[PDB]
Amino acid sequence: NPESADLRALAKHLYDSYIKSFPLTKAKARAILTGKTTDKSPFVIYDMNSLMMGEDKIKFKHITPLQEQSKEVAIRIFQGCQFRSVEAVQEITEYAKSIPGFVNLDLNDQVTLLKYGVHEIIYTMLASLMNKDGVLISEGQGFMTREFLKSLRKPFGDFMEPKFEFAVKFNALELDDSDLAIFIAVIILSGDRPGLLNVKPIEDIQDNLLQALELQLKLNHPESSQLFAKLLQKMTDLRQIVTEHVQLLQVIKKTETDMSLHPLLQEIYKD
Ligand SMILES: CCCCCN1C(=O)C(=O)c2cc(SCCc3ccc(C(=O)O)cc3)ccc21
Ligand SMILES: [Cl-]
Repeated sequence: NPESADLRALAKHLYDSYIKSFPLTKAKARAILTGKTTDKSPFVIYDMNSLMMGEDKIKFKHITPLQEQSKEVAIRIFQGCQFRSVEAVQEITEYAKSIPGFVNLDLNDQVTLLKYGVHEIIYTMLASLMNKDGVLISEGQGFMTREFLKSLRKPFGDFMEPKFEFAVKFNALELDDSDLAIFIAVIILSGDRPGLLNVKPIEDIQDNLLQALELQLKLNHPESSQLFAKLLQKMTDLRQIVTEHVQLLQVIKKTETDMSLHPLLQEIYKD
């Protein structure tokens, strides 16, 4: 069909830019997590002992020097959790520029779409690095168990749990990276974001993106019926984790007044 080819060439385009923008794809994460072993076998951190024992191999050097070794383990892990967020935002930003028409919208809308969109995308991509037992870290060289993160000092202990809760339900849909590329594009171009000056051009692109996603899911998963509707229904789960993420940030801000934030997050954190 002549009109379907525009959507599939659009899917091929977003898939191509997805691979170019994100080094940690779901396919590589799944290769490490299944028992294909030898070279890509990760080191596992399950308790405070293995953590110090793995700092030789875990590359825990990416912790901010101003607020690094002096702080307790619970704050440091939170610091590394936020350091993987600046990297995702940078990559989502580079990814957003490749979505056709995005760079042609108003600048203020572009900043608005990224300010509210990156967090919903982060937890979507974080699910690719997760199973029921833990999450990949250090570019797949490490694996931090869900049990150990859950055991951290409060409220940092119950901060990774809602992401693990979302990952197990989201990973049940069995989407690959070709589907996630289009879905991530749909999340960016939401016309219902607060402060959008011109909403109509944003909705026009998301129509085209949703058309591409529905056709992509029908061809890549022909046996899974209503995968389109069930995938769109899981953003209600994505806005909830976001809303409790903003709730523990203001708690940490007044509990840990001596803790810095990366300027990219401090600007995103304004709601
Ligand atoms: C994939 C898209 C962006 C994800 C951003 N991101 C979160 O938002 C989040 O909550 C979270 C939680 C962890 S787990 C504990 C933190 C941690 C991080 C890195 C290392 C390391 O040494 O590599 C060690 C520990 C990791 C990444 C996270
Ligand atoms: Cl990252």
